[PDB]
Parts: sequence; C-alpha cells; structure tokens
Amino acid sequence: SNDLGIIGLGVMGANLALNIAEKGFKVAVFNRTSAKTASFLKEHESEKFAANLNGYETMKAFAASLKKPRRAFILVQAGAATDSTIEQLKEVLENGDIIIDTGNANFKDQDKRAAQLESQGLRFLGMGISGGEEGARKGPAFFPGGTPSVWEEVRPIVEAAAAKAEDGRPCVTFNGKGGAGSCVKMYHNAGEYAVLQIWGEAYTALLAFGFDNDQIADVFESWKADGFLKSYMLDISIAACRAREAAGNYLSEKVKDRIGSKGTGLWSAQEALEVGVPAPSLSMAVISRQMTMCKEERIANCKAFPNFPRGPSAEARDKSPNSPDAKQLYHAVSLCIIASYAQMFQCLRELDKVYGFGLNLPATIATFRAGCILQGYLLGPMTKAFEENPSLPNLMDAFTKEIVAGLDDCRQILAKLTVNTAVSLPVMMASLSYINAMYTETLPYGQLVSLQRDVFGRHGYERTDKDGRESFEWPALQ
Amino acid sequence: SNDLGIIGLGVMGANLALNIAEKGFKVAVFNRTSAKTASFLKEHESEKFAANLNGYETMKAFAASLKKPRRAFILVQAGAATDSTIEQLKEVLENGDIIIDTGNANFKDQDKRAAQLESQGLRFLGMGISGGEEGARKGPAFFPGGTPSVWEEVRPIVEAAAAKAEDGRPCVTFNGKGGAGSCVKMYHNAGEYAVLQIWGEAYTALLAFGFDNDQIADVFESWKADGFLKSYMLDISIAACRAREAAGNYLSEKVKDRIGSKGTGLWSAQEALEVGVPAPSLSMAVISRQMTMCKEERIANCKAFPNFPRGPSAEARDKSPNSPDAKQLYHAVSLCIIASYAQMFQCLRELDKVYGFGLNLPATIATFRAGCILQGYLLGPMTKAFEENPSLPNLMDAFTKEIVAGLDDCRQILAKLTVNTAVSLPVMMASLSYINAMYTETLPYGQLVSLQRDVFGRHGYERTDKDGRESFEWPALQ
Ligand SMILES: NC(=O)C1=CN([C@@H]2O[C@H](COP(=O)(O)OP(=O)(O)OC[C@H]3O[C@@H](n4cnc5c(N)ncnc54)[C@H](OP(=O)(O)O)[C@@H]3O)[C@@H](O)[C@H]2O)C=CC1
Repeated sequence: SNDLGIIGLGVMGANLALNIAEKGFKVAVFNRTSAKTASFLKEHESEKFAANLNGYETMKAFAASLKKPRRAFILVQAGAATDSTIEQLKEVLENGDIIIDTGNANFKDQDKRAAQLESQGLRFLGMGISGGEEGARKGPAFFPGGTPSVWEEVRPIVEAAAAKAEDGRPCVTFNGKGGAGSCVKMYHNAGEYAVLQIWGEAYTALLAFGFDNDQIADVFESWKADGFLKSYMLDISIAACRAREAAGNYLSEKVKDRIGSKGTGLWSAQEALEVGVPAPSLSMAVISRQMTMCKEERIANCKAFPNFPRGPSAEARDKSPNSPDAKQLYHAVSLCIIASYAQMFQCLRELDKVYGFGLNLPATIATFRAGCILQGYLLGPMTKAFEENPSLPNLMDAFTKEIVAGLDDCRQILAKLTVNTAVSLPVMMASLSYINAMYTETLPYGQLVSLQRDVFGRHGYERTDKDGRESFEWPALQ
Repeated sequence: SNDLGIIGLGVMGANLALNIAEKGFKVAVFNRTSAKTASFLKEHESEKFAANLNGYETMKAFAASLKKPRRAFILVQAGAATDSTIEQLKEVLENGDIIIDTGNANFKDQDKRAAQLESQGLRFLGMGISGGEEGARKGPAFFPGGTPSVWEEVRPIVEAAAAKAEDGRPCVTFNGKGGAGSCVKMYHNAGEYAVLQIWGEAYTALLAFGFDNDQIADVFESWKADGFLKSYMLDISIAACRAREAAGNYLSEKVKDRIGSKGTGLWSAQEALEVGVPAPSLSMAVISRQMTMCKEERIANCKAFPNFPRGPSAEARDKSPNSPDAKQLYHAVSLCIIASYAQMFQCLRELDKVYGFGLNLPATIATFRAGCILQGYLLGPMTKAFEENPSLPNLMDAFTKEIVAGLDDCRQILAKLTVNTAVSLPVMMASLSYINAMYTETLPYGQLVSLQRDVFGRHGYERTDKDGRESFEWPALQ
C-alpha cells in the first residue's frame, strides 16, 4: 500500500515523484506508456531512496495501492489528456477520494470538472505547479484553489515537497474557491511571458549596437549585482547568452526564431481583455510569440521587398557594461517589468471580484519568492506594497522613486532604438504606453474617439461637468 | 401584405426602414416598445413613401403580413436581445421562413443559431451592416454569410438598399457559409477600431505640440486634400474636432475621456489571439479603450504621484500643415493604417482556413469601397492588390513605394514624441513594431526566449542549420 499517486511521467511528473519519495512518502507512479514506468524505476534504482517508488502498468493496480482516501496527482498535458485521464480514474476511485489536477489548465474548465465530479461522490482540487524541470526536482511553488476542505487533507503532502522561502515559510498558500489556483497560475505565466520577452527585447537592443553574445550577458551580470533585477529569469537570460556549441559558435545564432506556447499565456490575455483590465504588456507578449511563429511569412516578406529601410546603424563605441547605452536600458528594462507586473496584479484583483475566489493577495505575492519562475528580489517590495496598502490603485504607485529616476532615461534609449535600428520592441513599447496612459489624467484620444463614435453610431459621450450622456447633432458627411 | 419585416427600431433599424421604403419595397416594422413603433410612423408620415411603412404592435400580426416565405430582419442589441427575438420568432413562423440577424454578433454563435433553426423548418442568415446612422438611410454596406440557398431570396432587397460604388456595383457580396458574413463585420469593426484610435492618437500628438484644437483639424484638412488619407473616418475626425458649443469653448474639452465598447472590437482581438494571427494594432485598439475606461485609476494614480516626468516639452513654432512635425506625422499615420488593414485581412484569411467559410476575399474588400465606416481611397489599391496576387503574403508587400517613402520619416517623429512628451501612443507604436518584426528574417528575441523556455521547462527549440528540435543541457540555477 502506497500513500500517494502521480499520473504522467513527464518533465514535471517524473521529478515530482522523486521529490515526495525522497520526503519519505510512498509514491505510486503511472504513465500512459508503461515502458516509461519500467524505465523510471530502472534508472532511479541507485538512489539512497526509491524503495518507496513502485511503478505499475495497469490502472486498477495503481488505484488499489493508495491509502483511503486516495490522493491521485495528474501531471499530463493540459486539455484532452487531462480530461481523458480523469474519466479513466472514475472507474477505480470511491466516494471521498481526492483527485488533483496539476497541469497548466484553464480555470474556466477547472470549475466544470468540479461540478461533473462532485455529482458522483468524487472530490476535486485545482492547483498549479511552477518551477520547471529543476524546480520540480528541488522544490516548486504551489497555487491551490477550490473547496477548502480538500486542501487541508493534502496540506501535509504539498508543504513537504513545496519550495522553502528565505524566512522558512513554504511557498504555498490557499488562494480561494473555484479555479483560483489555476487562475493565479495562468497569470503567473502571464507575468513570465512578458518579462521573458522583455529580457529578449533588451537582448535585441544590445545586439543592435554590435554587442556580440558575450558582452550582452556581461551587461546582464552587472545588472544582477545591482540587486533590483536579481531574478531567476535574469539567470536563464545570462545562461542563454553564454551557451556555446561544440564548434565554438554561440548557441543563440543557430536557434530558429520560433517560440512555442501552450495555452496559459494566451488564455490569460483573452480573459484580461474579456474582464476589461488593460494589460497591453501581457497581450503583446503573446502577440510577439505569434509573430515569431509566422517565419515563412517573414521570409517571403523580406524576399518580396529586400530594400527594407533599416535605419542608420549606430554601433556603440563603449561595449562595456558601464556604457551609457547599457545604463539607459537598465532603467528601461526595470520599469517594463514593474509595468508588466502591475497589469498582472490588476487583472487578478478584478478577477477576484468577478469570480469570487476570496483571494488573499498579499500572501499570493509572497508565495512567488522561491521555487517558482517569477522568483526574484522584486517580489519583496511587491509583497510589501500590497501588504501596506491592499487598496493600492496601481502597483507602480509603490515604485515612484524608481520611476522618477529612470523614466526619462528609459524614453530616449527606446527612441534611440526606434530611430537608429529596425528591431521590433513590442512588449517594451507597450509597457511605456501603459505607464504614460495610466498616469495622465486626461487622454486626448479618449475624448476624440468618443466623439467619433457619436458621429456615425449616435452612441453619445460622457461629460466631465455633469453626469449622464449627451449627443451633439452632426452635419451630413456621406 | 408586405414582403419583408424589420425588427428593432433603433438608430440603425429606423434608417434602414427608410432606405428600403424609398426603394419601393413594402417595409413592415416592429419594436419591442410599441410606443417607439407608434411614434415612428408619426414623424415619417409626410414622406413621399409612407404608404410603404406599416407598423405593427403584435408579432403575430407582424409575421402574418409578410410575404411567404417570410423574411424578418433583426436589428436589436447583440446577445440576449437577439436570443430573445429568435426564440420569439420560432412560434410565429412556419417552414421555409427566413430569419436574418443583422446585429453585430459573434460569428461563432451565428453558425450555432442556424443549426438550431433548421431543426424546426426555419432558415437563418447572418449579415452585418456598417455605415452608421447616416449610412443606414442613404445605403450601407452589407456583409451576408450563411446557407447559400437563403441568400438568393434576400438578394433583391439587400442589393437595392446597398450603397452604390463609384463604378456602380452594390456594396454587397456573399462571403461564405456559417457566420462568414458576421465574421467579416466583426473584423470590419476591428479595422475601424484601430484607425479611429490612430486619428485620436495623431490628435494627441499634435495637441502635445501646442497646436490646439482648431489648428489640428486644419492639419487634418490638408491631408484630406492629399487624397491618400481621404476617407470617411478622416471626415468625421475633422468634424469632431471642428465641433464647438455656443459658448465658444471646444466640445472636446468637456467630453469625458471614457470610451465604451460593444463586442466586435473585443471579440476580434480574442479570436485573432486564439487563431494565432499577430494583430497588435487590433489588440492595442481594444486595450487603449480599456485604458480610457479606467478613469478612477488614473485620477487616483495622478494624485498619488503628481511629480510625473512629462519630458522636455517641444512646442512646434510652425503650426501650419506644412510644418515638418505635421508632415512626418502624416507619413507616420498613413503606414499604420496600412499595417492595421493588413492584419485585419491576415486574420480574415486564416479565419477562412480554420472555419472553412470559402471567403471571396477580393470581392469582400470590394464591398468596403462605399457605404461602410472604413470607406475611402485606400480601399482601391487593396482590392487591386489581392486581385493581382490572391496568394499575397502580406498587404504591406503591395505598398512598397509608400513604405520606402516614409518608413524612416515615421520612425523619427514617433521618437520625437516619445522623448519630448509623455503622451501614450499605443496603436501607432504597436504598428511600428509590427512593421519591423514582419520584415526581419530572424528575430533575436525569438531565438533567446526559445532557449529560455528550454532552460527551465526543457521545451526544446528549433535550429536554422538542421531540422528537428534540440534540448541543450543546462547547469543548475536554483
Ligand atoms: N458598431 C458599429 O459600427 C455598428 C453597430 N451596428 C449594430 O446593429 C445593431 C443595432 O444597432 P442600433 O440601431 O444602434 O440599436 P441598439 O444596439 O442600441 O438596440 C436597440 C434595439 O434593440 C431593442 N432591444 C434592445 N434591448 C433589448 C432586449 N433585452 N431584449 C429585447 N429587445 C431589445 C431595443 O428595443 P427597445 O428600444 O424598444 O427597448 C431596440 O429596438 C447593434 O447590434 C449594433 O452593434 C450596426 C451598424 C454600425
């Protein structure tokens, strides 16, 4: 008899089984292809553990070995595979047993699974996993959301394998009812989507100045020593630049510029649009990936028009990390992460009102500190910012001093990138527009477009002096 | 007995009845509030065609007075109102009767509504109308899509009341099966969304230079005389700017900068994201409207942060249309509509592949020339561009000479606006990122982010030198 069950021996599924088994819990593993299950026990037999790891080839034996109430963890591809696995388990579980879906699924679908499963005496919990392969093996951050009773039942198992923060608290906190955990996980990736693109966009800017791959990460390493931008994404960005093939060439040169995506980044952008929360940086991150996927279109576009005006190339004479071009981008990069995280948090607060999770916002920022993708220094002030003022109008209001210090310095270098080079900067320029619009009392295009709609649609417009709607009568124009 | 029925006596519904009545067809009208139906006949009883206008207070009398097979046109609010009307019509029509939904609905629901009505012997058609209040009465453009058999019954009515182009063709063409007609209408507004924001953004740019409300439309009038930007949307922009109250103050000063939205702009951005077509300008137009709706956020943000660095103000001493800033902005504006229209058609072509509309694209662009919101000179070359090369990779490839002429001039003026002023330019700058990205064979941020995903997620990456996917072995970073 085992204590827990994990289904899906993928990158996240395989390492998670190793983690809990190392914790002393008896882990039962199952995968759709039984060959993987046999190989899993074969390679991981020389460890100081895995006597608790017993693999099974049939589903009936997988369920029967679990302590009642059963706790089955699902780590398969989100969507059809998760739906396929849950219905397969419905014939091998009993009343009161707990199923846990940990794949990066949609929170809308998460509530549907809860209703369909509670009708047959089954219990469901929706939680998200972040940290990647290494985070899975060492310790990830957990984002659980659903019925509060189920979370406490699996609380000891989750916290043991969870990442341990600097202070000592495990990086897991209950988020709320429904798909609150997956909603947080969905927007956890949304923040990851933008910042990962921000680092890549700054990578393009440095390359636009003739910086070869080595000095680009040299600039990044100096920014890490500053401490403000110290983050896991900075670590992987530096590692990507330093990557070199066996032939001596940089790895980044041979990599095709096509970025795959799986759901979570896309779904969060649509929902933010649907709820009405302005998230240009979050939406632009997804669109930027879509641009890279149309590689055949780009090749045809360049071939059909090769005389593209790319602007006057402006190589930077100083290629050291102390160069003004490097220094200006540091303030440009930092404010874009601040802007992007603000939009990520802005949707989450509005999402809490609409779907009624009962989200504990200050603790959810604190659960990012270690083990997850968004881990870094910036989570300190951001957790503190919403702890001091839970009613903060915008996350940037906590970082006023950093904005004043480098908002101007940010503006010229992007303009310098714009005028001198033809490098696309979708997310960074979206963030700058978000900062300006959210900090200007009156946006002139808001007034004019309101009039424009009234001209043809007679939709009316709002007035500043008095409440209500008024429509001025326009002359015929067709 | 009448031949056609119009349901919904709104701004669009009333004028469409006037159009068809002028054409000689007997129009039967019905509105949910019968007071509107009774009032409608009172003011339009002195017209030369008020014998053709017969109002009905009950739907049963409304249906019984229609020529068999019945053709009822629905022009009510999209969503719940249309669903209520459709179910109400199911009890008063018989087999072979045709229902036409003309509200700006979702094309996904349009195919679903057709299936639900064929199960009771009813026939459905999804069509969109654009042109506003004035366009509806003097002839709008129609975008019908659905069962091809249904189209022929309503062909004489739609083409007769349609706008007449310069050559003479009515601005109506069958688009395809399912919700193809409403899908064109949904992205018709998406193109309208961006350019309306582009004009408002150019209004912001000129206002940031001290041009004041009056001289801004004077600059706009010069661009109208140029002929390149000559369009209905340009005409209403000048009219909106020129609007002045009796007290002498500009109308734009008293208008609250909050922009409402009704479905089509939001839905098109989500669908473009869903299918994977990169349309940042279309998405940014919706996002820009969301920014203007957050009035409470900006007011609180400005109070919580009054020391906003607005940059070095650079007033243009020359406020004439011949000013270099105005001339550069003309080239900056023009290429962004070119970019935005390309994405609108790029989404439409990919949407045709996914849903199998069978879209006749060159004729679908040809229905835009007159009667719709986006009508103007620029639609001419675009119709010709896709006629010469139906497999054209991107509409920007057709406008090579205009791109070469002012792509650089567009880049500098945006940089001047960025450095000197803190005015948000979401849509225009999003288009510039689209222009740059679509014409570079290899995007460096696409390469770097591809490595970033492999570092933590082990997702792999594609290589330029050889086919396949590779995963580089990374050192521990947690
Ligand atoms: N965005 C654009 O560019 C364009 C928009 N359109 C679309 O055409 C359609 C009609 O536009 P418009 O003329 O302005 O009218 P409205 O969209 O303002 O809707 C008014 C009509 O809908 C009726 N109706 C309204 N609400 C309900 C409800 N819950 N239940 C049942 N019936 C209801 C109203 O009845 P009553 O008033 O008696 O209560 C009235 O007849 C819209 O969908 C619009 O999106 C058309 C052209 C251009």
